[PDB]
Amino acid sequence: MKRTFQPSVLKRNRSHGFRARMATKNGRQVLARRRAKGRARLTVS
Amino acid sequence: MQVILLDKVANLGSLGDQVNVKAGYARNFLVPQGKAVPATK
Amino acid sequence: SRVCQVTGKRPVTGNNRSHALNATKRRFLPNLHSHRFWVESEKRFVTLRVSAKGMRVIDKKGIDTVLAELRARGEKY
Amino acid sequence: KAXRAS
RNA sequence: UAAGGUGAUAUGAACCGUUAUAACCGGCGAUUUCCGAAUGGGGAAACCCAGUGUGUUUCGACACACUAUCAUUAACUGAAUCCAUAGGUUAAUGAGGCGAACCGGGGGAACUGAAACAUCUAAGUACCCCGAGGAAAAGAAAUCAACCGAGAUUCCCCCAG
RNA sequence: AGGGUGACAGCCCCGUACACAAAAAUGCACAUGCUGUGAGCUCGAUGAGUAGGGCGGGACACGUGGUAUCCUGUCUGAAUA
RNA sequence: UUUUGUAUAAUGGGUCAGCGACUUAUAUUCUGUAGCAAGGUUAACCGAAUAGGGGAGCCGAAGGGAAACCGAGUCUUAACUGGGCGUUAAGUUGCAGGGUAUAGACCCGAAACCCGGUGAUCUAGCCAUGGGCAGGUUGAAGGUUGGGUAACACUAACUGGAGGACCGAACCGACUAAUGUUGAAAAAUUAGCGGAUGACUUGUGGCUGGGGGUGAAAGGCCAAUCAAACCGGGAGAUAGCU
RNA sequence: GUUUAUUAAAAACACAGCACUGUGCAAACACGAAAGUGGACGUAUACGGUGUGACGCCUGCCCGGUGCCGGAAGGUUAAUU
RNA sequence: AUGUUCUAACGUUGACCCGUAAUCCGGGUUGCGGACAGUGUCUGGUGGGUAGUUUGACUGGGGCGGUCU
Ligand SMILES: [K+]
Ligand SMILES: [K+]
Ligand SMILES: [K+]
Ligand SMILES: [K+]
Ligand SMILES: [K+]
Ligand SMILES: [K+]
Ligand SMILES: [K+]
Ligand SMILES: [K+]
Ligand SMILES: [K+]
Ligand SMILES: [K+]
Ligand SMILES: [K+]
Ligand SMILES: [K+]
Ligand SMILES: [K+]
Ligand SMILES: [K+]
Ligand SMILES: [K+]
Ligand SMILES: [K+]
Ligand SMILES: [K+]
Ligand SMILES: [K+]
Ligand SMILES: [K+]
Ligand SMILES: [K+]
Ligand SMILES: [Mg+2]
Ligand SMILES: [Mg+2]
Ligand SMILES: [Mg+2]
Ligand SMILES: [Mg+2]
Ligand SMILES: [Mg+2]
Ligand SMILES: [Mg+2]
Ligand SMILES: [Mg+2]
Ligand SMILES: [Mg+2]
Ligand SMILES: [Mg+2]
Ligand SMILES: [Mg+2]
Ligand SMILES: [Mg+2]
Ligand SMILES: [Mg+2]
Ligand SMILES: [Mg+2]
Ligand SMILES: [Mg+2]
Ligand SMILES: [Mg+2]
Ligand SMILES: [Mg+2]
Ligand SMILES: [Mg+2]
Ligand SMILES: [Mg+2]
Ligand SMILES: [Mg+2]
Ligand SMILES: [Mg+2]
Ligand SMILES: [Mg+2]
Ligand SMILES: [Mg+2]
Ligand SMILES: [Mg+2]
Ligand SMILES: [Mg+2]
Ligand SMILES: [Mg+2]
Ligand SMILES: [Mg+2]
Ligand SMILES: [Mg+2]
Ligand SMILES: [Mg+2]
Ligand SMILES: [Mg+2]
Ligand SMILES: [Mg+2]
Ligand SMILES: [Mg+2]
Ligand SMILES: [Mg+2]
Ligand SMILES: [Mg+2]
Ligand SMILES: [Mg+2]
Ligand SMILES: [Mg+2]
Ligand SMILES: [Mg+2]
Ligand SMILES: [Mg+2]
Ligand SMILES: [Mg+2]
Ligand SMILES: [Mg+2]
Ligand SMILES: [Mg+2]
Repeated sequence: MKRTFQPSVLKRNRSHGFRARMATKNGRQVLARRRAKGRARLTVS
Repeated sequence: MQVILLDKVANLGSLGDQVNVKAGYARNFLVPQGKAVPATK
Repeated sequence: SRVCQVTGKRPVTGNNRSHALNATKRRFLPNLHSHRFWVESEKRFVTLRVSAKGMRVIDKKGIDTVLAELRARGEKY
Repeated sequence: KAXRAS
């Protein structure tokens, strides 16, 4: 049966990548929150 | 709008006399065309 | 935005109040109109987005005074 | 007017 | 400052040093890739691709610097349109992004309480947004008082549940 | 004070009290140049689409109430010692 | 534990170990206790000062009346024989405690509501750009050559190759049954079954976002979640219930 | 053909066809505080909405109620004054 | 207070010109509308399109009926 996760690196990066996050103020707030939490991996990039 | 006429305007008055006009008449016609000045001094 | 260029009148918030005193949020907008003002000094029409109140200010103060005020704020025409 | 060309 | 020393797991190796350039500590410098505001253009961050000017070469190439945007000012230029203005280019200066709280401002809930619920409450709270500073804001009476007087603002205790 | 040392150390060690120290950078408080900055006195002048008003809201402990006062989206609009 | 009542065949606990529920702040009243006593006590603050200063206040020693006001009385009433409340009862400030108030207020627990984000790698629809459909049938229109007509019509043969056409693999689907149901699998397997040139199917990429989308419409689907997604926050919502 | 991915595939949905109705174009309508954008690079033989559901034969009576459309003399009636 | 005409506010999703290498936008010219339209404030109507809610208790289970002083 076809499950929900069908990986595409292009779609991954376009959906959730660093530059997608930087493109909007809300995406930049994600990065701010993840930096403040001290995440080793800020994004899927 | 009290204005002062710079020429003889029709149904208003001659040069020099100062008339109360509707503000639209002053704003959009008499003043752009050089027929009245706002009563400033 | 709905901002008078002369006065800086902008949308303000308040309530609609029903007979039963139900408060629903509303806005009060300025009575804004784009108007071409004759500026005899510059020998030009300047279009300003102006509240009706702002037009009475221009009538009272003169367009040259008002435009000088706009230049000091750095508000463009 | 418009992405087609206008 | 020194008789030790070459950060840790972590030994070892090969060395360095012992009266002063070993190491170590502090000041000031130098170097400081790429990504990131990221700013030469682009982009799926850490990559791809340039222009221009100088200088250099073994003509295959190499090196270095500059080239974002906006605001302000200046110079020069420059439409419809004759003046002029818009526009264009170049220069200088500044800005940009990040940051826990506190601060000022623009917006602004509902659960809840009212033993239901709509006025009311929760609350101008949560939250979103903008802006600032070391604090901010406020501030030098078109203030109070009560016929006596006080004398800007801010904060604390009362007044008073 | 405190820590360490093969068990619990004033005197074993590191400290502690106390007394000293800066080539260089820099915070601060003063003293003193330079460049802006203008003190003082007489004569004045005294903030208008504003105050106030009508309508709608909001803010004031104060829910429009008999509701002062403040703010103003809208329409108006003085006197100015 | 809950009940009128439980060996109950009502509830809870597999066992052990560890953790797990009446608190805290402030106000108020009562009790105890200590100080001082018709007084008691200070708050902020000053003070290195648990000292000392600071009496601003607060409570008490007077009440009655809506109030002016009067005052050991006062109010009521024109006025009391009267009548109501008072006068003939020590307070106050600590400290400890009981209760109350406001706060999450003994702990755990909703379904939900609101705010800001994250999601169309699943799926729904659409958009752009590519791909797929073995093999076998049927034989529409049209054409041509004859016939037939005044001309058409009409008619035979040959040709032609239409279709949400037919049979059937791939491919897409999911009607029946059995199995499986702590599965091989959080939806499948096996045998049969429907569509299979289309309103088809599929790859890659794109767009639509939550009272919103998308829906040949089932409240379907929107990442194993849908009569209002998910994540974080308001948040310890509230819980007259267990 | 479509559908309740995962208990319903159907008589449900859709459908060509039909009818009513709106819409003169900056269309109605829809998404949008707005600018805009879709409708449509269309223009009433078009487009939206609604119901019905190939085809055949057909589709009767009721406008009192509720809508909608038209009228507007008169009654009543807001801010305003 | 209404009718007509006018142009100058205002509209233009007509044409042309320029910024321009751009159709968006702005400016200019010209036509067409034209104090209308449209927008602000106020105001009557309409308004399950959307929202917040309410929709009692007793009861030989509840509902229906009945009842409530
Ligand atoms: K509420
Ligand atoms: K309640
Ligand atoms: K020791
Ligand atoms: K005013
Ligand atoms: K029981
Ligand atoms: K049971
Ligand atoms: K107590
Ligand atoms: K006591
Ligand atoms: K008495
Ligand atoms: K006592
Ligand atoms: K609670
Ligand atoms: K409690
Ligand atoms: K939702
Ligand atoms: K079927
Ligand atoms: K009717
Ligand atoms: K024009
Ligand atoms: K008009
Ligand atoms: K409604
Ligand atoms: K009974
Ligand atoms: K019974
Ligand atoms: Mg860049
Ligand atoms: Mg770059
Ligand atoms: Mg900044
Ligand atoms: Mg309640
Ligand atoms: Mg300040
Ligand atoms: Mg005095
Ligand atoms: Mg031992
Ligand atoms: Mg003054
Ligand atoms: Mg005043
Ligand atoms: Mg006023
Ligand atoms: Mg007033
Ligand atoms: Mg008010
Ligand atoms: Mg029982
Ligand atoms: Mg028993
Ligand atoms: Mg039993
Ligand atoms: Mg039991
Ligand atoms: Mg048993
Ligand atoms: Mg039970
Ligand atoms: Mg059990
Ligand atoms: Mg008394
Ligand atoms: Mg077929
Ligand atoms: Mg299916
Ligand atoms: Mg099968
Ligand atoms: Mg078939
Ligand atoms: Mg078949
Ligand atoms: Mg249903
Ligand atoms: Mg799902
Ligand atoms: Mg909901
Ligand atoms: Mg809360
Ligand atoms: Mg809870
Ligand atoms: Mg079928
Ligand atoms: Mg099913
Ligand atoms: Mg089925
Ligand atoms: Mg259009
Ligand atoms: Mg039907
Ligand atoms: Mg019929
Ligand atoms: Mg409702
Ligand atoms: Mg509620
Ligand atoms: Mg309810
Ligand atoms: Mg009942």
